[PDB]
Amino acid sequence: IVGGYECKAYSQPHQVSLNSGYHFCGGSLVNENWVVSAAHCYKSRVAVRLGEHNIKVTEGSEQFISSSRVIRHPNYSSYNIDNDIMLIKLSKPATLNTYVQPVALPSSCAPAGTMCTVSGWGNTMSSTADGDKLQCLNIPILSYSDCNNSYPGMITNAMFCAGYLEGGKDSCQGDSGGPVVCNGELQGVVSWGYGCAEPGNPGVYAKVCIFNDWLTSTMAT
Ligand SMILES: [Ca+2]
Repeated sequence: IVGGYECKAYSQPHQVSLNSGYHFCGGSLVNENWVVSAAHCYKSRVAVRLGEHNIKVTEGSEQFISSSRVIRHPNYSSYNIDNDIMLIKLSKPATLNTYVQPVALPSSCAPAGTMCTVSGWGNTMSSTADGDKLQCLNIPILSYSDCNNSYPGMITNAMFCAGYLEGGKDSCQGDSGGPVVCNGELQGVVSWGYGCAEPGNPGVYAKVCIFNDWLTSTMAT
């Protein structure tokens, strides 16, 4: 997260860290048994770290749970990072408490202008922001016109841009798979962008609201 601030500890209880020897992606707990992440964050097996704030220090609020199923969306296509969404099933249910709480899926899609929050332990591109401590950033959803203008013909029905065309504030490498919460529900998954916080290159996120049927279907299976 570039241009953001350190989140109040545990203010994003759905935020998880995907670990395979080190932190490589974010994710969002959507219930006691499932985590929503990006398909480009795929790995046959991953460690899901919940209840984290400082991923480098043991705080006692953590729960480390290994995945038992990792399912990339069937229409995921890496060449254009389309349908970049993935479900991770926990081998054992997470214990819901003060530090671990699921985020609700969207009842409907959020329109351009909606102010949301994105968080993660990714690159901060700043000597002041400590990526080891969960970073938070408020970003507004951009209009399709501005999104497509930034990346001509590269925006699909499964994507939306959020952030500032002026640069300085955006998600980044390491935040991938993480959440974009708008008014309490999960509208996006950190997916891609040219660089980070670069003028004219806003963040692109997987549009969670159109994946409800697949999400609920799969989690029941
Ligand atoms: Ca920790």
